[PDB]
Amino acid sequence: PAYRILKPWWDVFTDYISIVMLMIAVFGGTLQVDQDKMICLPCKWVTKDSCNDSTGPTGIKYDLDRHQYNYVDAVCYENRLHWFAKYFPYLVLLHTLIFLACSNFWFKFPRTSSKLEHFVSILLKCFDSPWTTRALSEGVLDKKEGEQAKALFEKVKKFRTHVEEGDIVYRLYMRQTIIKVIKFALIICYTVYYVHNIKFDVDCTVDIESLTGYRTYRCAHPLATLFKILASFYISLVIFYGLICMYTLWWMLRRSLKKYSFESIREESSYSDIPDVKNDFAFMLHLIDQYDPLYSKRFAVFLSEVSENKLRQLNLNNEWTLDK
Amino acid sequence: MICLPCKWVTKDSCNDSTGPTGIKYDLDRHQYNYVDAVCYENRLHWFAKYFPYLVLLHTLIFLACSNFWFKFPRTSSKLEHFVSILLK
Amino acid sequence: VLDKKEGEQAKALFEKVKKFRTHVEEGDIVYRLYMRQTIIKVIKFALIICYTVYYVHNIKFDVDCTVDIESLTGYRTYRCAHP
Amino acid sequence: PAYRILKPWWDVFTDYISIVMLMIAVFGGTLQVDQDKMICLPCKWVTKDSCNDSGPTGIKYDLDRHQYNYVDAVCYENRLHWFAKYFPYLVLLHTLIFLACSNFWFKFPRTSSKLEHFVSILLKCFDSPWTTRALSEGVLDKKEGEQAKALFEKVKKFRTHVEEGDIVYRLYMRQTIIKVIKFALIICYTVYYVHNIKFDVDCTVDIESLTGYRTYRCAHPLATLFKILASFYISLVIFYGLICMYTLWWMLRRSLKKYSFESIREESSYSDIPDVKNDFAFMLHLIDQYDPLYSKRFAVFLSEVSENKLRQLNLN
Amino acid sequence: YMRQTIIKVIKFALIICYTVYYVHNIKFDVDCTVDIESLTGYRTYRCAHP
Amino acid sequence: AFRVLKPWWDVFTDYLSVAMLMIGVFGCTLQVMQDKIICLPKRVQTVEMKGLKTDLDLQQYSFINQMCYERALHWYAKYFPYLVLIHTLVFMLCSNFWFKFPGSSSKIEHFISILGKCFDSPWTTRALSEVSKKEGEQAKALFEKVKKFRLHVEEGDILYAMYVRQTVLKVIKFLIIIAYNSALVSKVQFTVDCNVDIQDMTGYKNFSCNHTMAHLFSKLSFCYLCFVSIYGLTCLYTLYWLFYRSLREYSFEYVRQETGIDDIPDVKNDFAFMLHMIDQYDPLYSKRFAVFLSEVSENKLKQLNLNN
Repeated sequence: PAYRILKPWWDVFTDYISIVMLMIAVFGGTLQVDQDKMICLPCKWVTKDSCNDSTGPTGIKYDLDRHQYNYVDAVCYENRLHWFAKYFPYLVLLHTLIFLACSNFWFKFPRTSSKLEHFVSILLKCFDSPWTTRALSEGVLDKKEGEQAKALFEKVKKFRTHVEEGDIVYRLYMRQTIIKVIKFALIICYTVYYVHNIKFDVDCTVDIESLTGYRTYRCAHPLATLFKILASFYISLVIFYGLICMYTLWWMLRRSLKKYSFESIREESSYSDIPDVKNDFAFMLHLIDQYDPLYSKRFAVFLSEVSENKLRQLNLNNEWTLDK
Repeated sequence: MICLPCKWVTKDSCNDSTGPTGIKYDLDRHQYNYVDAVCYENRLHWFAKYFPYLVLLHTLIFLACSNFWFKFPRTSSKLEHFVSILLK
Repeated sequence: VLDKKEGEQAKALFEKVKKFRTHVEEGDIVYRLYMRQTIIKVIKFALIICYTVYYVHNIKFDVDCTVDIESLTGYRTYRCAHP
Repeated sequence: PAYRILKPWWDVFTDYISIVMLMIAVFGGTLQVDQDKMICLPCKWVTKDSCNDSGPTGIKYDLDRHQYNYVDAVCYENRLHWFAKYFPYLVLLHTLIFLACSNFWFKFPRTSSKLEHFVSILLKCFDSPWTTRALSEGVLDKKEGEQAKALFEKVKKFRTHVEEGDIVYRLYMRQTIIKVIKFALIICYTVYYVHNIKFDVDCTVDIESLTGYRTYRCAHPLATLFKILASFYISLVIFYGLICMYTLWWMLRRSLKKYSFESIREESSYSDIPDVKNDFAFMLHLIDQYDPLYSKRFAVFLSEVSENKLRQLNLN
Repeated sequence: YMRQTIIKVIKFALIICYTVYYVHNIKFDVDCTVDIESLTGYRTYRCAHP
Repeated sequence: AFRVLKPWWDVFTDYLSVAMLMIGVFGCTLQVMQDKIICLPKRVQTVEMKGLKTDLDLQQYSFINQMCYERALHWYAKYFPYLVLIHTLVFMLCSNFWFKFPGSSSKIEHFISILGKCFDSPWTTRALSEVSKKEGEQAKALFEKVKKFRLHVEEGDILYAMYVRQTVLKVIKFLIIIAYNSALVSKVQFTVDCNVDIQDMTGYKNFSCNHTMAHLFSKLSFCYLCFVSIYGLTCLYTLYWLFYRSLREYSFEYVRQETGIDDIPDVKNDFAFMLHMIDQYDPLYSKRFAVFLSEVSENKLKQLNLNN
């Protein structure tokens, strides 16, 4: 809601990619819970535990009950079907949960959440303040408007001392991005290595000859091709997520986000006493610039003490009236 | 995919050839299920299997194209600012 | 006539409109994005129509399958109904 | 919401009974859709095309699963009573008719507009500080005085506008009559046909050409569960009908088209409040059946003496 | 409020009494003697309620 | 504003509880429909292999499945999701043990209102600038409110006791959960042997059965065990932070190291504990609220008001 200003394009992209990946997880999970079977048929003639594959055609009579077939299906599904095909939706869901937790950790960690909410509030109510418009445009001001303007000035003054000293938000965002990129690397290694094990035709040799009469059964996993295309789509989405996360990492590495220069603002505007901000304040100002630079353009008005002197003069011209 | 064997095969083709009596195929239910699974996997066309998923993917692509205007932060901020100013 | 408050807010809205025009009239990122979305939608429509019209005839009821499972079933060719 | 004021205890009781019957209708419909079948076994011994039924070994019928399914479907469609099959759909239809009768008062634009106007200025008269000033029996604000005068004029205009026609009272009476006749028909036909929901059903459907047997004996799985649901619906309909007869007796007890303000004019200072008639009288009877405080706070606007006190106090 | 509390207490008492009385009848192995020998061929069956 | 009083361990345990709820719901919906056993009788009646004929109907097979699901399957493998649900509901209900009792809730609301009001008060910034009108009257009113809060909270210590009881309850429940889950996690297995006596019906006595959802239940049990272990490490850290530092005493000497005012009294018991809570949220509120406590600050404010 109010944090949409603090989410750049990469965060929005990753959030929507995570939503689609979670949809894939839910769909695959429902399919694997309901219809994930393994139709197994015994091999009639075997040579050293391997099927030999040796007047109209007549069906092969296996002399097996329905329950013996179900037992064979259960044994070969448990034993011979690869673990990736069985636990692909659950692993996907776990990875999506990890990605979503990493993306939204700094929105839930109280130490960074307090600073983030304070920043969002004192930048938005800064943004809609009329003093910003009147200052950037450069006699009489409303009493409520003047009191509010000085109140936000003092609030920005204390917020600067409260945030500039620490770098907890910047370090947390660094750690979240690094964890996300290494998670993407691990996923795109293991999923790509084990995606070839989702096959339709699986041979099972489970040694239940004392309960069924056959040793080797040529099973068939029905949701193998569908799971294969779901895995390919998941790999594509993880590739996109990883490319976006590497772009975020490169963005955070090239430019020192623990410093922020208002040189562009102080040259276009008359106010040239806006100081260079550093640490976490610089980091969220960079994030706001990634969202919309004009928010920080208006926010730099309250950072200059020349604006403070002008506001104090105007308020004094109002507090002390000719009548009193 | 309800699959029944062609008892009269003529060079990989169904020949399609005293009360009537049903043809005994001597197939178990599980053999029938295996035949269904294999002929659904290998011989059913990919369109008949993945038409709704392709339609869903195309609809999601269309929705993404429609709403990427409002989801991209620069253009979203510009449109929000324009809407606020024009409403005011 | 006009009140002091109405005049003040109208002047403030005038400056807001001027600043919004200065910040927006510089580029055409919104117009370019809307163009690009329209072209992508038209191209997607063309591709969808071509492939769907070409492959819609393959959704048939009676399908003859020849999968070579003679060692497991005993028959080679089967006729299937896709309900 | 805004319409809860014009809903007396009978109305809210009928609404809760209605949603309860809607719930049991949905449950019965889901049951009919999913688990409503009937297991039919052929009678191996027959007598004049009837079920004779005269280490034990199970009887061999030489019937496939599909012949059993065909026998089930044919006997279910033919020799199962229509009540035992379409009871939940009938309950759903009756509940929908009852809810439509209850809510058509709120949906018809003329009556809905009249109800909205009444509720709106009743809320405004509640918010009027001169209501408190009159009920207590000093200094008047200009805005407060203008609002009070406008509310007085609005009350007079609306009283003139609605006291001519009683379409709302007539619609409410028609809804009550339709509901009580519906309840009578529902209870009659449901009491008549509830005994036809049986467990053991002997079906003679003449499918000997296909199955080979003539008569079959069927067990309806959801027979006694449907019977319990039917008895529950009968109890709910009886309660709804008793409430509806009480509401009709409330109509016929006294003329709701004639409200007398005698008690309020005796208790309050203003004793010149006229005896209003027709739709205004019915609308005031409804809020009296919800809360007499609404009439107490609103009767001060009707009286001309309070207007006489209004013009004197406004002048001061 | 007094009437509602009284009705709730009485309903609790009745619920506890009947439920404690009849909770032992929910068993797994039940023997049924339904006399469908004309249709099935057996009279007594032992069942199992999932 | 209740989220301010929640440190990282409290929200971490809450999100762990939501994860446990998801695991329990998933296990329950698996056990409702997917949970079934498949049983085959033992010693039943280029090599051409032939299947063994058990001579059993489908109904006899279902009967065997039920007898072996009831009398052979371990109770843990059947009632693990419900145990998870019950235990995590008890965890969730006890997660806000120190938040729900009305006296403690009133103390929480009073303290957070006071701390926020002096946070918004510019007299804090004025006094910090001094050391290193209307708003003066508001500051004096807030100061006498702070003194009333001192007379209303500091003498009691019920909040600390409730927190320590909640933490001890969480730790002992986590010990119980780890103990029984680790003891019974070996019972969830795929192949089971069922020796029910239904020979008079089916003809066989010894059966070999497969719990189809046993691998999935084992993975769910291990995931729940991992979540329980993480929850218990969080609660053990909470207890360690509770005990290794005496939280009945809050010292303002760290403020004294850079702030010249030394008349600041050290608060105890409930005040000390919940100021430690606000320090765990962020120490800035505590080191800023220090200036509102001492009395010489009130005397200086009174003198400033008199001079003005």
